[PDB]
Amino acid sequence: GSSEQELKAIVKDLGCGPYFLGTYDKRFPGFVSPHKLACAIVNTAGRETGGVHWMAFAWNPRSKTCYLFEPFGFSDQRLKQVYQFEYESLLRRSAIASSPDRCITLEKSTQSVQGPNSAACGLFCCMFLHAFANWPQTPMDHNPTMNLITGVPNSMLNSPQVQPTLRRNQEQLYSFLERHSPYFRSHSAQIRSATSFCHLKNM
Amino acid sequence: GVQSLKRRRCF
Repeated sequence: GSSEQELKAIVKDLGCGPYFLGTYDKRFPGFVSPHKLACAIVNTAGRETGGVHWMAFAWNPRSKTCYLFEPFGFSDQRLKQVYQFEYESLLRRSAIASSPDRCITLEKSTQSVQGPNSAACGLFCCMFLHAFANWPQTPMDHNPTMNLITGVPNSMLNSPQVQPTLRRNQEQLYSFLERHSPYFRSHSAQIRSATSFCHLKNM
Repeated sequence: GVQSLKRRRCF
């Protein structure tokens, strides 16, 4: 997988520093940023347990949109079932601190970009945050970064027929990082091995 | 990229 130190260096290389709050566990409080773009990488587990899975949250203060990009695109019920993760409190806190009307639009990905056995979740979150820092009104799709990868229905995550698309996404992710991150370039072989497409495949 | 769902949430 990816450690926090790795993800912070790569998000800084991709130009997201001006908006990046850092890496957090499931207790990420939410956004206190009524007038500034902001984003964060958040784990589904608590720091006590050790990391489990990475997601990215991002906030556009002009449209009052809170984006959630979790690389498998699970539904809210599946996030609670699979990872015991819920994010109602951070949405509530974000709306009360950051919008005079106490309302926001939540826009969340509903497709998987990551293979079921891949350990590249944190790297996909970095890639989405480059998309957000440059296209904060359309980060999920229809932008030069996200056009390199292709989501598939989360209900088809384990089906053979979507694997080539998910493997192509992983290849495009690593190539994107080679062109934009000196830190990834200098740790290329190591990060590709620790995050590989079938890193977690059953034996 | 990915398709997404939008939901308005007020508190």
